[PDB]
Amino acid sequence: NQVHGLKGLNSKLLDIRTYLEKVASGKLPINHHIIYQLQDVFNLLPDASLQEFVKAFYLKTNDQ
Amino acid sequence: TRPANHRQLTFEEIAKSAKITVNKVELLVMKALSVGLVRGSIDEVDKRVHMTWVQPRVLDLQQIKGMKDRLELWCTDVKSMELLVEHQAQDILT
Amino acid sequence: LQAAAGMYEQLKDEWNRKSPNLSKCGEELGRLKLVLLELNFLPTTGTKLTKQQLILARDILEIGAQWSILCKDIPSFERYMAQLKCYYFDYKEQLPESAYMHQLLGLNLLFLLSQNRVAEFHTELERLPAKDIQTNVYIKHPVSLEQYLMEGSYNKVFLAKGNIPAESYTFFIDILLDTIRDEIAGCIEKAYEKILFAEATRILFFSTPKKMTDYAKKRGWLLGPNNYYSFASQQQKPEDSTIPSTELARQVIEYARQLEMIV
Repeated sequence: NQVHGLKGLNSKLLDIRTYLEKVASGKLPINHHIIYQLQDVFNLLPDASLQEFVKAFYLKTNDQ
Repeated sequence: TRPANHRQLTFEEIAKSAKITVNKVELLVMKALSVGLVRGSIDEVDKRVHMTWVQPRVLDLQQIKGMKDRLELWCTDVKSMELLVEHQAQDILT
Repeated sequence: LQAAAGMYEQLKDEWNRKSPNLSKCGEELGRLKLVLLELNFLPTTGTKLTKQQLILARDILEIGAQWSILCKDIPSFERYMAQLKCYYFDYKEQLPESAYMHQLLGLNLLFLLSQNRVAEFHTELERLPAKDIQTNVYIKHPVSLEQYLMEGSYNKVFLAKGNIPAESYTFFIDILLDTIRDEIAGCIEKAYEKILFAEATRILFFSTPKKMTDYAKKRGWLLGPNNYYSFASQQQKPEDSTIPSTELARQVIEYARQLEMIV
């Protein structure tokens, strides 16, 4: 499921990207609502990444 | 203009684009968050303005152009990282 | 052996018994290289018979390596130094012992410190037993020098001693001082906040205060009539700090997938 998400995420970014070039030159009709929402993704920019770790399994195998 | 992957602007410019008494500045700054022109926080122990969100630029050809390049940079990050992680835990997949 | 005089017997005597003649040496340097065919035959084919032979063969070779320092031929010393490594211990016992084995070892050990082959000083040492018979008066300067340096002492890293033969020993004393000081100077850069003009001699292990100022333009230590080198140097050292996402012990993404895989 995780690798399926990752491929699924790459497919998503491309639909939006290809479309903006087309607006930029060679005009397609646009809406104010879609254009704003896309800008927001840049503006939201994450903060810092921390935590999560394990090691538990080696004891289980070892005792076994 | 200055934020778009940066997020700070200094507090200091606002007062230079106000030109009015100091007590009145706090009101203006706070009034802007409230109406929906901007989101964020103000930090006066660094005297800088941090914006979480900056309002999208009302329809222009320019607005569309700024977005496209940044997003293309990101597109390259997903593909690379996805393939990388897949090699390892090849066994776990099955 | 002893065989073919004038580059066997004569070579020995000019350093030792007689008075050094460099002019005579220069030509014998070419000659000496030819003689090595017979000489190094005694080590690396050793046997009980050859035990007397080995001593005699060593004298020409080692004095000739001592003379190479005196000719100012560093590559010729290195070629000969190398053959001599086999003589330090060879066979069950061949008798490494010579009267100039002690003189040869003094220059060898000093050469190693000067170069900053500190590792080589230790690695050759364990091989050396056959230097205990020689005793430490000439040896006492490199072993002691190394120890004091290790300790951090800057007033026991003497070059007073170690000039008791002094036919080729002075050369190592001059260079050792210069290499060691530089290292002491790096120490001080991190060590100490400000140096005026009058405590600099000892701390830097430099010769003069004048010199401390000279290097203060070269390594940009200077800030006023005294240095402020410590501030920048001291602050860099922490690296125990960890920035969001472990990348110190491999990047977090790759590490986290690896923990899963081991199962």
